[PDB]
Amino acid sequence: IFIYQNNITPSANKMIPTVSPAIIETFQESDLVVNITHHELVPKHIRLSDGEKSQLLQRYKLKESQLPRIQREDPVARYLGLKRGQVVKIIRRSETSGRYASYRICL
DNA sequence: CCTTGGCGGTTAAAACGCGGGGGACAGCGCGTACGTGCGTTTAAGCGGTGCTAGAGCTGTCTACGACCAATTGAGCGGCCTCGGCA
Repeated sequence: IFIYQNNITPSANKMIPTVSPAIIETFQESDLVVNITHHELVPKHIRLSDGEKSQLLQRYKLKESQLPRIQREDPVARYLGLKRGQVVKIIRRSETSGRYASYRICL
């Protein structure tokens, strides 16, 4: 996890995916002053394991490409270091049923 | 929502000042072997007929290989067949 101070030049931004299978995640120091997951409007995200994911897809008989999506640069996906193909489970408050579990898959 | 007018951001290296430290430029000392103007005597050099002929200069003659014109054969590229490595 690489925290920088002011900016990251676009030329230097191409040096990040060239260092695989190790993963590098960059963050601007401003963006971390507040932990956004403590906000009222952000419900608790929990990444599903590979076994739980497979069990989920069979229950709904669905292709991976049919789930709702979250972009990789989304703030909560970056916070969790989500990689392509991984699913988050989102349990959020509902005024009609009380509790409701929503699933999203990361692009 | 998309593509130009001028503007930061994008590298290999030199715009090298300038800190360090020494190879080596030009003047100066000494110092020796070689070095030309003048001197001698010479052996070849410049200019003249005398003699004798080789082949250039210029002339016309006789002549054999190329020009541009119709034939036509071999090398090469595009189809088309044959064949063993994967």
